[PDB]
Amino acid sequence: AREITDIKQFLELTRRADVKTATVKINKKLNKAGKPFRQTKFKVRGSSSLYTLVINDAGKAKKLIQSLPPTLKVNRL
Amino acid sequence: GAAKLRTLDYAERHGYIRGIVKQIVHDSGRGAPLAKVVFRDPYKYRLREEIFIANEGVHTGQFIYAGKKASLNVGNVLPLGSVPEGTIVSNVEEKPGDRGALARASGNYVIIIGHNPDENKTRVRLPSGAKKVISSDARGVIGVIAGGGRVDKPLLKAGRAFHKYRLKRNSWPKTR
Amino acid sequence: AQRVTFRRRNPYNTRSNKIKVVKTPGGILRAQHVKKLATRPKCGDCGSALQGISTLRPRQYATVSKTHKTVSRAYGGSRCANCVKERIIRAFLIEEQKIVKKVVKEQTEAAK
Amino acid sequence: EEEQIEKDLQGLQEKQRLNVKRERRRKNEMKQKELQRMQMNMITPTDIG
Amino acid sequence: KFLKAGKVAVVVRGRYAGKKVVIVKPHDEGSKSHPFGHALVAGIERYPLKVTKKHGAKKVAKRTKIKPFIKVVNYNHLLPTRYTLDVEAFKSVVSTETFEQPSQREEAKKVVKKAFEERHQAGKNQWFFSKLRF
Amino acid sequence: SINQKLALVIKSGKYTLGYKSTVKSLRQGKSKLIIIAANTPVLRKSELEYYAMLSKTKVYYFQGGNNELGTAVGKLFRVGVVSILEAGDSDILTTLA
Amino acid sequence: AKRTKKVGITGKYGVRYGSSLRRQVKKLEIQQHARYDCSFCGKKTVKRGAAGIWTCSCCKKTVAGGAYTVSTAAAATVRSTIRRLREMVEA
RNA sequence: GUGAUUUC
RNA sequence: UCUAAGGGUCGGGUAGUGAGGGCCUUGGUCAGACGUAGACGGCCUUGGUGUCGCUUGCUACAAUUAACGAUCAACUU
RNA sequence: GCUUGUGACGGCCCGUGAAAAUCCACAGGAAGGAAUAGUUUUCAUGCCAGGUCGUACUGAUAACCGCAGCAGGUCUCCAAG
RNA sequence: AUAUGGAUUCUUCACGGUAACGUAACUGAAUGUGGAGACGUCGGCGCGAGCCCUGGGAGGAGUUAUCUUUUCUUCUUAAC
Ligand SMILES: [Zn+2]
Ligand SMILES: [Zn+2]
Repeated sequence: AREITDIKQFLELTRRADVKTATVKINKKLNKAGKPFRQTKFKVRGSSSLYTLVINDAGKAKKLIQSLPPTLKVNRL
Repeated sequence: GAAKLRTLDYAERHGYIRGIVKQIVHDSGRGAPLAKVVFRDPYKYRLREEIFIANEGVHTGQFIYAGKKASLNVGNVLPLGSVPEGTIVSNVEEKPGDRGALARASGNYVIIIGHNPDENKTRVRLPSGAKKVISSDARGVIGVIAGGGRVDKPLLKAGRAFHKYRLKRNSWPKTR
Repeated sequence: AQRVTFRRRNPYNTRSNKIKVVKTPGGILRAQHVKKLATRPKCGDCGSALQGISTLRPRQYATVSKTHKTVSRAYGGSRCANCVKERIIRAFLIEEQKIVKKVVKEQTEAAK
Repeated sequence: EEEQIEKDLQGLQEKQRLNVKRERRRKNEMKQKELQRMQMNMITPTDIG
Repeated sequence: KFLKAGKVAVVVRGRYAGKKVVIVKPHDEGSKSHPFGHALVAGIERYPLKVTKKHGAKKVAKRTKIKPFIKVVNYNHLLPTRYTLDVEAFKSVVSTETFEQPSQREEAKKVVKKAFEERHQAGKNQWFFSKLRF
Repeated sequence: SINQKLALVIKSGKYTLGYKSTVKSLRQGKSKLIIIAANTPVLRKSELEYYAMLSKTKVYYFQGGNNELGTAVGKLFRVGVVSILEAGDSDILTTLA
Repeated sequence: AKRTKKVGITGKYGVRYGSSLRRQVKKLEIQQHARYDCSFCGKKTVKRGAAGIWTCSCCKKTVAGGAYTVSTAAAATVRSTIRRLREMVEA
């Protein structure tokens, strides 16, 4: 299990040839004792490693979900 | 490893070979400490280790010279004919090629009495007090075996005797 | 108050059968066998632990890259750089003594 | 006041004398320790180095 | 007073420890960037391989390759020798401003490389082009 | 005596105590004479001699170890090598000792 | 000051082994557990590792010597006589 | 062969 | 039931000039996709929580009373 | 605080307290290797594969030994207020 | 077994740092050498882990003749 930060690296990795499945996980958390906010984890299943990208912005997460490849099979929660 | 001089060869017969002391180590069952001396093999490009009996004053990193024409300094080994009158040696070869037989225990040495004209002979006073004549080509290390004064301390304890004599071959406790 | 057991079949407190106690995601205590601690590699001359070299069990060095096992200098993974400095100085002065001594020997055998 | 400060000054000078005496005592003790080592053969010559 | 331009020293610390350099510019006072008595020097990273009579033309050409380097060095990290080497062929290229640019370092190293190769082919300073065995 | 001329130099002229300072002086070309303890390691002895030859500086080997050289110079610590930068009063530079 | 009037380092032996034996052990014990000067670096950093082996804490030099003291008088005289007669060989 | 050590 | 004793962490200033970091109360320009709403956000303040202040450069008793105060905790005599 | 691991030290020895497999590094440099083209699998990623035998249960006043289903013996780990 | 990316190379086999040394890499046969494997016992001192003790809060259970913002219990986090 590895955490990936760059969105460009995440997209190239999700286009990698060995990658077939990804997962979108929704968490409800608090920001600095603030309001309950949304966290989206994108977990791309590679041959060796599961790569996790953590996005704390719901709109950016939605737009990335749109940006995902079609052939990749996504499991929601 | 047994505590023996270097094997006799042309270098030690005529010139000198220089080795270096790497460690001074404790041998089980032996009072005297041992010195590991590394030499360069004259024929093959490889380092050869030797296990000498450390004399008093020998230290790690010291240069030890072995041969007929080596300096008369403590630690250096020399043929008995190359040393002057009255010198003191240790690990004295009885005869050429035996690699050391006399004065090997701690605090023991051999004094030189005088040389001989007719052939290469020298006479020596052994630690007991005997006067013996050996071939003048027999080698010896300059100085006195290290670890002297060991027998001066009482053991005081059967347990100390037990630990001393379990490493040796002497049967302890003694019967009959 | 939860008590644990060894997890391998060695039942003895040997040097290679040391355990730690760890709490798991199931909320229970459990034994976790710990491997032997690695030893820092030592300098070939002085015996001091040379720095910049990873500390691993001997077989594990076959897995890491070269950079983990060496420093960028002569004798990088073997000597400790003070020994290297002394080696360099000794070699240079040995060469210088050879030059001076050879000149002296030639002049002496000229004037002898 | 004047006699009390005289006593303070005499005490301070006596304190200095006592310190000098204790320094002398330490010097003599070091001397005796060195001689004891000499007798006991606990001194190493430098000719080896 | 003997650490001057043209002097040959032996680097005793750093990645180039054990190499022979020639001092191109000594700053005994130091500088703001290096607050210590130092020296801009040029040296050989990879010595030319020792060739013999048997070796062919291509073999000799490929065995007479030299990799130079340029560096600012603390005086305490030099073992100065008694030998001299003509630094005039690159006194202009090897300067304080050169080390502030990786490309200028590259061009200065080109200059020093060709100069040292010419000297080695001419046959000068075989000790300076000889490698120390330690 | 050698100790007496060293004492005169220590009380009158300029000196540096220690290997790093004496090497700095030799490099800068300030030293005249270097007194080296008989106990100094041989590698350091040879290096100091090479520096002094390059700097045209006289070398004298003191008879005694670091403790003896320190107490002769007049300090309470062990001293291995002393460099004489000025000997304006004492005549240690010219004497055979 | 002095916790023990006479017995000294031999206080670990209590009342055992006899007064004369304790006295004989005392001097050699004091020699053995002492800290000696180093001839090579000039520091009081030398301690025994084993009978006859003496190591300096600083400068890390190991030397061969006596069983309970760094040097023996016999070794000192042998060293001096070697020096003298090798000098006369030179002369 | 005697069995710590000291003293008488 | 009391009395006494035995500790830790943080605390230096305004008299004084002027800039720097962050949701900048209110007020000002550029300016963000989705399901009447529209945050966050890429830019600035002499203000604010003689012009308080969280920051360095510094003159001015820097403390020879920090010889004291705020805060935290254990069980021993 | 208890159990345990570990670090830097100190003490003790006329006692100074295994070996080998195995893995790594250094020195050296036989050589090989590029221009409308090479190298580097001690960087990352991707592909394939991992045989044989043990594995249940007790481990003792009911599972072993004393002719027993004997008030006996038999190595060791965890250890709450 | 092998390919792609990266790195490297027209100064062929990397640059940076005064230095200790750094990094994603950064060729290597004979031969020589070094390290790890690899090591006694005791004492106190420091640190970590599990356990022990304990405060707030969010739940569940017990007691309530009288009293107790109460007694018990859950609030966890593996290799890598
Ligand atoms: Zn070293
Ligand atoms: Zn020493």
